[PDB]
Amino acid sequence: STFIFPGDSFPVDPTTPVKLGPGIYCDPNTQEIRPVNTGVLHVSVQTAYIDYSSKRYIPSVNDFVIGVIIGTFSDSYKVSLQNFSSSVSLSYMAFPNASKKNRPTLQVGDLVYARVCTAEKELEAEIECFDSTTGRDAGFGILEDGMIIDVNLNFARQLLFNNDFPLLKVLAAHTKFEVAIGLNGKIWVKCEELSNTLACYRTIMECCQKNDTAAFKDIAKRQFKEIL
Amino acid sequence: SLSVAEKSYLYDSLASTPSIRPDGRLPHQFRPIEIFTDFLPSSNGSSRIIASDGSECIVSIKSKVVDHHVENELLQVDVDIAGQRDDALVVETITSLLNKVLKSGSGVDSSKLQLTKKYSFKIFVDVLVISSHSHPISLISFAIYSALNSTYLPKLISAFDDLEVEELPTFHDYDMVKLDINPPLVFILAVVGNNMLLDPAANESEVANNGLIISWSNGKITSPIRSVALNDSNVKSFKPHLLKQGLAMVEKYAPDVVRSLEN
Amino acid sequence: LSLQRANVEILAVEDKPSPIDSGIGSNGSGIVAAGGGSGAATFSVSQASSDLGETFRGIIRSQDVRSTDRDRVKVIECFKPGDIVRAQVLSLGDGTNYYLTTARNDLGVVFARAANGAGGLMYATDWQMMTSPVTGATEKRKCAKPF
Amino acid sequence: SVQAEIGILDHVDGSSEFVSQDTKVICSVTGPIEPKARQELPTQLALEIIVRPAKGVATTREKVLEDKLRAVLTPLITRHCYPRQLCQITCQILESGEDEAEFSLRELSCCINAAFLALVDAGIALNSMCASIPIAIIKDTSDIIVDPTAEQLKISLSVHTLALEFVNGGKVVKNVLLLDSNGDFNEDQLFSLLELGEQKCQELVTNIRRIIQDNISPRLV
Amino acid sequence: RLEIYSPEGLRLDGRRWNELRRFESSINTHPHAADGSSYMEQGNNKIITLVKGPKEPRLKSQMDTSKALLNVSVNITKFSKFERSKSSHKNERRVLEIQTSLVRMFEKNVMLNIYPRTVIDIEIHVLEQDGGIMGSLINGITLALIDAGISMFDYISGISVGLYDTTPLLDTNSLEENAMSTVTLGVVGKSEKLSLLLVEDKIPLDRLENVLAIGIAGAHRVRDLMDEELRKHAQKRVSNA
Amino acid sequence: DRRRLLGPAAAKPMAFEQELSLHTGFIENCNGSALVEARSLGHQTSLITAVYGPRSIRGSFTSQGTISIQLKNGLLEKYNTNELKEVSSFLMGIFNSVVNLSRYPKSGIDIFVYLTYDKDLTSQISSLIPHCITSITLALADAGIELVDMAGAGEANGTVVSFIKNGEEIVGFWKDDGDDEDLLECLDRCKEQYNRYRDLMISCLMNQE
Amino acid sequence: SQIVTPGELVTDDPIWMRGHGTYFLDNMTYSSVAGTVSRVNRLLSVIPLKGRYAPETGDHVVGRIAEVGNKRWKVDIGGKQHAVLMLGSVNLPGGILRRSDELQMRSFLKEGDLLNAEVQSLFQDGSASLHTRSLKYGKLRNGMFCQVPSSLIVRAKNHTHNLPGNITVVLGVNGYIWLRKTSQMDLARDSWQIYSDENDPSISNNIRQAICRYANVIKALAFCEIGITQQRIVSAYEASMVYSNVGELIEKNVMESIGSDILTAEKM
Amino acid sequence: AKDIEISASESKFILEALRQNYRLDGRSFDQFRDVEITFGKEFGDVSVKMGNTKVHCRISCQIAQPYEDRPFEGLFVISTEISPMAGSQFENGNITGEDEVLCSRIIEKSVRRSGALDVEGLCIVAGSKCWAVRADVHFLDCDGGFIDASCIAVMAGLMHFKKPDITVHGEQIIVHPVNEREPVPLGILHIPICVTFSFFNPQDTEENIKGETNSEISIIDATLKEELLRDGVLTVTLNKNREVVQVSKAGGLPMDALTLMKCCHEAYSIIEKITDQILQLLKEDSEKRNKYAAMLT
RNA sequence: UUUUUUUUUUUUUUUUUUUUUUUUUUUUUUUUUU
Repeated sequence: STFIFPGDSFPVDPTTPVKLGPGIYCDPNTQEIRPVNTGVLHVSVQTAYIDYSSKRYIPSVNDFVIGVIIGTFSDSYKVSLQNFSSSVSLSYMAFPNASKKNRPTLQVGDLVYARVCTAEKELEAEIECFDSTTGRDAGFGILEDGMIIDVNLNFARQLLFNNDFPLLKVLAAHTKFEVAIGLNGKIWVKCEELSNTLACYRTIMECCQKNDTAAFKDIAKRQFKEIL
Repeated sequence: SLSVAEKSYLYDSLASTPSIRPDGRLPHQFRPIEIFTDFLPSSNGSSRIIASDGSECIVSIKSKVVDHHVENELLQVDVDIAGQRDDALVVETITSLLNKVLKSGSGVDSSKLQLTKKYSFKIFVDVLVISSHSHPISLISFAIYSALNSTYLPKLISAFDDLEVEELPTFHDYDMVKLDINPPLVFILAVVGNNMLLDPAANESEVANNGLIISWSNGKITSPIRSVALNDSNVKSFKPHLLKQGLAMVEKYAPDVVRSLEN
Repeated sequence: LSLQRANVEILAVEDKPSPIDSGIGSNGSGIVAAGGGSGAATFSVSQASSDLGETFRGIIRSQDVRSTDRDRVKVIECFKPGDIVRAQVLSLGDGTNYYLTTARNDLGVVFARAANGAGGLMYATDWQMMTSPVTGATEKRKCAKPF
Repeated sequence: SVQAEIGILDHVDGSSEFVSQDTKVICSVTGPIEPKARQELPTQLALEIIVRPAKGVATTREKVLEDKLRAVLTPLITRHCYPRQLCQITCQILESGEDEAEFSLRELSCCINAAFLALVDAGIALNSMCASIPIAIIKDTSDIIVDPTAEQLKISLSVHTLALEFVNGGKVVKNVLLLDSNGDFNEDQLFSLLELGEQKCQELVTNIRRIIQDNISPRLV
Repeated sequence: RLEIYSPEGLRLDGRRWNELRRFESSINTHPHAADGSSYMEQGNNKIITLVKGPKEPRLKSQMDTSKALLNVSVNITKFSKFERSKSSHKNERRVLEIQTSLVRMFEKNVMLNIYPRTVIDIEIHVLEQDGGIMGSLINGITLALIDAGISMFDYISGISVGLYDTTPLLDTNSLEENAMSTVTLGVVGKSEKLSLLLVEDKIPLDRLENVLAIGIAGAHRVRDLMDEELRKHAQKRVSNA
Repeated sequence: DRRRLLGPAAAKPMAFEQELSLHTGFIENCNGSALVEARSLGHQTSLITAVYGPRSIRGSFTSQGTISIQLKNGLLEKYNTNELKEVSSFLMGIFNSVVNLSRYPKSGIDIFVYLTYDKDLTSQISSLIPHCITSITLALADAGIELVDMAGAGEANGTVVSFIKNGEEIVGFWKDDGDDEDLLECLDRCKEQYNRYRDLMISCLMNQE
Repeated sequence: SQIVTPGELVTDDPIWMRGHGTYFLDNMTYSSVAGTVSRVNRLLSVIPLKGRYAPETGDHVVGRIAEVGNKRWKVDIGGKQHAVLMLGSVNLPGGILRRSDELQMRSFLKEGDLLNAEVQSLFQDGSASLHTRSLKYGKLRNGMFCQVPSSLIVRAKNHTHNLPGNITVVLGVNGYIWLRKTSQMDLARDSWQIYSDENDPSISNNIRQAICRYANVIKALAFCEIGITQQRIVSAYEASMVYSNVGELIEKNVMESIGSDILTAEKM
Repeated sequence: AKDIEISASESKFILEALRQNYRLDGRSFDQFRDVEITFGKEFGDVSVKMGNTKVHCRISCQIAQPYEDRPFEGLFVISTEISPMAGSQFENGNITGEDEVLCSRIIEKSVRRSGALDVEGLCIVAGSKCWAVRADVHFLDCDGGFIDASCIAVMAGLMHFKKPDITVHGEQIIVHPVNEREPVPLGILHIPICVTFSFFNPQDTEENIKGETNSEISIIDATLKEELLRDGVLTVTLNKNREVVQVSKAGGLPMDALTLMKCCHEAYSIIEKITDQILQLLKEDSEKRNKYAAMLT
């Protein structure tokens, strides 16, 4: 609701208990609540957090991500979520109906869709290819062919969680496609023809370069006319 | 690299009375070598030595005209060993020793390098070791000895006295003069218990207690003498009577080696 | 820390500092690691043994944390990064690490801080508990016996 | 006045560009990322700082600038939020705005401001805000000049750099991060210089707040 | 002021415009020092090449699980010219460029993917140098690699062509290289495809195809000579052993 | 030089028996140290040595310790790199025979010698070798490194000989220039110097507890 | 057979199946090495003229310990890669699971030791796996080491032989040779001390002289490029008794004479 | 990490798009990127932009002593040191790596060895005093093609620079201040420009070496994504007098000679336009400065 | 017509710049068309 800076006064009554979200720090020495990020402060048993702009992903539990297999070990895979970042681990038993005879068959260089399950501060993060909380398996696994697009984190959140974001609807009015959205800043698309996939890639890149959601339709029309 | 049992067996064989060498050689016997000379046409002299275990060295000799008042040393040696850094300790130690053995007054007759009352020849010695398995001081010394006895230099045809009126030195365009300088030889010895060995092999160097470096020139022992460690896991002290024994051994058996390097 | 072992660095061998000079102030201002400055890229490898401030390294395997139930040990419930631990040498290991154990009543954590090193010091309360004095919060460790 | 721009490079986490008179610096930030094994710290974030000059290659003159920048930046960052990670910070000086053979304070102030802007743009947790100004004292007149030009530096008697720390909406001074004085001065001059510098730094930090809010707000919903 | 190309069609050393220098090569010259070796003589050039490997890597960092690592080292001695060199050439940018070019040439030809977790080392010593040294290096590397029994797709041959006003001259020496611009080529097998192309001085744009064709024909002849020598050595080796 | 301030490029440099004192343990940030100072009629020398180790070493496992010796100039740069490295190699050869290296697996020992002062009050590096040996022996004993014997040396007419076991054994021999037929006299003179140096070293170790 | 060179067309018949040393494009088969053409039914391949030793299951090899690892050893046998010796592939004097021996592996084998082993299996890339689970394998002592190229070792059913003069030879398939004094086990062929570094305290001078002579004649046979067998070794040893001094056998003419005499005697 | 990871899907997609005559950014196979050049306040300060690649250059000079061997010439040097500012895959101090050495050698051969600068005009007093000129290249953002951008920036900066006027007063010299005696420019003999080509194999190695067809693919001025998947590379330098300044193809995928000649012929059309653009921009900058100076009278 | 499920191994980067060199000389008045 308001724009805040690091070191500013926190506008919350000290008596009422509020759960803390991203961008807010509790001092371990003075037990004081202060903001450490720049952006917009949202206050909703009520929760407060700051919405700030970022490009570098930090793992958090219950996030949907897209990774690349970079190494195979005796009992697990080595997975990268972003260039120049520390790797995460994916266990051989983290697949549906997995056993010591039903081994996975992924190779170095494959794309995977997974969920973050463990993000301890003193350890290496872990991912799984099925929702263990609910037992649901909705789209988790290998992504064949297609193309990958890099975006910032706010754009990916807007695509995944906001149903009034108009990009998917305007894209569906030109072609039929498959999509997977990762909160680490990755988008995967695939169409039946390569020209349609290329047009989708160009449209998504150009729309992410801009900030106005009202110009998406014109961009899509121009890009899909360009490929003839 | 050897194991404990191998080293114990070899040391027991070598430190016996009489000594038993692994290939059955006598305490003063050398191994066969092959010598080639005059195979680099662009140099004043050259040689190549091949040892029986694969060791190989190549030497080149080149010259330049300098003012022998500003220039103090007319012989310079440069050493290159494949697989070693240019500033490695062994490379610089060998370079220092080889420059010391060929100094101005050491038995090397530097009066044969003089042209005109003002100028002289300066000799450059370049050494390249292609492959080696032990301390290559004596191999390089033998190669230098072979190369220096087949060197030819340009012949001066333009005056000799130029103290008052000086003319640029000028040389004959086809003829050359053989250099008849007197080069020395360097030997390495191994100490195994109470015995002294000439020309030790790689496996004999891994069990030796100590080593000696002795220089030789025209019938006499020459100044540069050092004690050297041929390994780091078995180096120990030795009694003074082993030094005299080594000096006598070199004095006795050096002339035979000279005849083997002739021509 | 990982799921299988803990990595440590040796600071003192029988109440004698090792090495004598820790290299403090060699990299300038701020908080820098020993090999995190400009001199780390110009160290003469072939003319010395190691660089300024380097220490011996060790490894504690999870099966060596204690002598009993050495198949259900959780490493993060025993140690945290930044703790001071007293251990005993088991083997010389390879050229990189020694092998250490804490499977005795007098071995374990002697100094620790709250909030993973951002808070104040804690004091040992039980065989498996430490307490923060300013705020009565407790954490789990493998406490070495005091007194 | 000063001109500042945010988010101008494509392959880094954050970037900025600061201009003050004839001094121009561009800075970039990448982190948190995986460090080398010899840079790692068990409980907090590690820093790698590089400064490059406008002409020639880097020498020992830039090492002092790197040292002072590291001294200023270390207490600003909430380092305990990123255990055993790395942050790379690189500053390129495009125009010195002074005679490099004698003076280096304008470059230091511009680098401090540019690095703070890039850290804000990247998304790193920060304890508070910062601002830095250069000051000089001129001969004969013995007047204290805030933001001196290159001509006024050639006839100066002492040169100073001041960097302060602000909290609570940019109205409360928390600490003095850096004061660097070189020349000849007495106590009264020093305590007048501090009083003037505090007000100038407050004005600068207010301006910086306005610029940041203008640049960042369109990116959010 | 010399007659580089006389009106009678003769060069300074007596050759004609499309003639190679004397070409002599030997194989298996250093059996005790390397797996493969060769000794190359091209005019007054003298080069020793040694091939070590495939073998265990020295460090665990230089290990690849999909293919082998290839390294090339070139040593140019201080006595390889008429005038002695003042300083060493070990760390010059020119030598590093030569080494990188050779590695990138031979990466595509050697089947490195059938020797995972190994290293192959090439060490080269240049004793005498009289022009056109890059082509001689290429030929020596090819011969030494084949002598070591390492799988490859085809031969690579090196050649140099100089352009004197309007006259192309094949396989130039030091005197010609100091008076005109030259082109160095690396040709694969008996085809028209080039692995290396190196031009360091100015050449008119409308005069390059003819030079390329002349160089390609010369490289084919060089490949023929190398193949003949290899077959003769193999016949002698298998005849008695 | 990017790491040093060397000044303008166009500048040119300006062109124009023995009594001993031994002390140990005065440097705080090392393991052992010694100061050797010798005076006579026509010479004067001062030396400082420092020992670092045993310390960690880079590489693969080694079953015994490794020794490194570094020689540095002082005040005046009177020697070049090659001769200093040759003397260092000779000293390393000597001290590989007296240190009990089997006691220190996978570790290194680094020794530094500073040539602080050398003045002629009324062939020059050979006469400096005995004092280096004495200083290194004293510093190694101060640091607590195991030695099988106390090593000394003597100098006589360009010949240096190092002894152990009361002068009945030789651990190092050096000879440059000099007379070719003079070997027994050199040995006797070097041993005579060695005995005095050994007495002084033992007294220094025993008194300064 | 037929000698081919890299890049040479071998056949254009679309009936052959391609093996090692070849590459193909459609129906054209080419050579990737210099060697000879080999045909087995419908399989076509090229055998290189030169190469390193390639281990095979069941081989008897001699190697040196290179690295001490995590429950394993690395052994150098002269191939393109090091071999692997697992801790479970050796015999331990006391036991495997006593209520150590994983952190104390250097008390049995350490860097530089020589040992006798057999190839158990090959990995995916051709590297070997070794085992020492018999009384005929283990640490080597009481003798000397020598080396010849592996292509000169004639394939046979047995590789350990007893020679006149109380000498035993172990002929490694990879070309590594061990000469030693004959023991009780060797005579019978025709617990904690198996990892001991001590030699026999009763090795006499005659045995040392015999070992020197055997090493010299083996080197002489290798110089003439004659395959090494037990019968040839004995014949060359007996024919060298003309020279009373063992040290005269290192000259080139003597070595060539010994080899030529062996060949002439065999051919007659 | 310092490794840029590429998945199999991305490689397959880009290669298949190349098979159908598609580039990700919409260019054709023989289209060069647009070039923007901006001049700073001082002489010799130039910024060059090529799509997303940004490069900055600076020129400076000072008094020095000539070499003993060559007493009639001045000194010229070019420095190109890369930093993690252009991308986290670049080390801070690395002048020995393969790509850095190759780029440095190519720039040196194109500019300094070809004699584009008149170094005999830098001599003040023969044998004792001369000028030393420096070129410093700063890499700000990498999207491919540092070599071409660096060449353009260095040449434009050299053509924009001016040095102070001096006079010889007996034994010593006098360097006049800029506000006194109108600094003077350098002499440029020719203007070289570099072009880079990238090669891709849509088949296997056997088809490339033993095949009859030549189906290799060539594109001009690759981006960062494209140049991480290429099999070969070629750089050629040319001037408007139809001279080949240098050619560099240091290994890689073998290419037929006719295709290489076609590449060399395609580069000339680009260099002509680039030369004209640089000359026009310099003329406009000079006119702007003269007009402002007149208006400030 | 009972009975018959076989599948081997590995963890966190070698240290010090750009210069990278051969075949020999001369002599006293603007501008255009010639």
